[PDB]
Amino acid sequence: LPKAPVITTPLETVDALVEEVATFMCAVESYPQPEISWTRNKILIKLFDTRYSIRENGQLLTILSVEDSDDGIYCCTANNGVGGAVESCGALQVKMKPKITRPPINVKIIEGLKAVLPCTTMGNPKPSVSWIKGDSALRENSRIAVLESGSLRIHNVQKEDAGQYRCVAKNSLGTAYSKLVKLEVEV
Amino acid sequence: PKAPVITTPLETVDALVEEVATFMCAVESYPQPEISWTRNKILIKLFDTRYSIRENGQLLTILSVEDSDDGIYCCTANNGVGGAVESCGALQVKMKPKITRPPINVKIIEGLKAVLPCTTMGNPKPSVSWIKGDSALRENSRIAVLESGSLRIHNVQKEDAGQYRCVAKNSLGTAYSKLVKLEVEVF
Repeated sequence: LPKAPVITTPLETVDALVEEVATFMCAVESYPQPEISWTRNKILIKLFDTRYSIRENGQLLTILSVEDSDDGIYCCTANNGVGGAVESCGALQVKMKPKITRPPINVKIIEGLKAVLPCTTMGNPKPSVSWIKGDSALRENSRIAVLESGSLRIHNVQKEDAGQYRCVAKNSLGTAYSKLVKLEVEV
Repeated sequence: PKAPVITTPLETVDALVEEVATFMCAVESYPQPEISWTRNKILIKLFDTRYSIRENGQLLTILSVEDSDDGIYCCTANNGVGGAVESCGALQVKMKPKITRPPINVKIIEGLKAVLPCTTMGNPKPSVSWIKGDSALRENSRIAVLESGSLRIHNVQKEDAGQYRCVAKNSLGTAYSKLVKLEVEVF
């Protein structure tokens, strides 16, 4: 007997860390066998894409190694030619410990110029960034600010700003530490 | 209040060694069911970090399939209403041919017996054949491909000399050994 598709397992919110496996389950009762298609943020997922393991006729979609760009709304749609099509939408929430994508480097700078030491980070939750000089918390002063980017800006660099610096980026899942870099002030 | 029904009978799941494999045991019930999993009628051991149970027990994922995972998997659903329900399927662990002991270079005295190894693993069991030069090796009075995969040459002749490789083949993939030199010495 011909039966219009029904999605018996609505899509859920899947929480996944970067580099983990994540699976959406879109089980379908219908006759005949449906064709199941998938979108991420309303863009079609190609089912021969090697980033996915697609199984049980498209009822199972598995991301083999989750990346931040996998975050979004996932929808499965079932069509078998009978009755009205059916869809279910859930979300993939990608979490990630902090990653320092642009760490600070060694800088030789003329005194009086502006030094900007990068500390670009990625993570979810959004990492908070702080700075170490030598082995202790940076005493932020008038010339020295930690920018929204995580960069350390030092206006009018002085000889006493010279030293060893590193940045620290943290969230609930972990902490990343940049290597020590040498700031040298040329006088 | 409703007794559990497994809406997705477990199937035969094929997976290569080192692939991810998932069993889907979708259950309709009220209250929410407890689902337990057994492999070969032994409760699934979660101290093995390779297992991942998701969506309230409805998904069992093996993160990296191994030969020992092969066998019969069952989910059972209990919610304290009516009878319990069970579904059993199988995991069949497959593997492309792997040449575990390939042929090596041999210098051998004419008239001696040469045995060039080609030990393989695979599921389906790989067929092994040999290449001398660019063309397929044809067996004869002196030359036989053994059941082990080895190339056995009785009464080695000067003409037998040359470059050999073995080829291991199943429906899933083909493995080629590196070409090796059979040098025949006449003293």
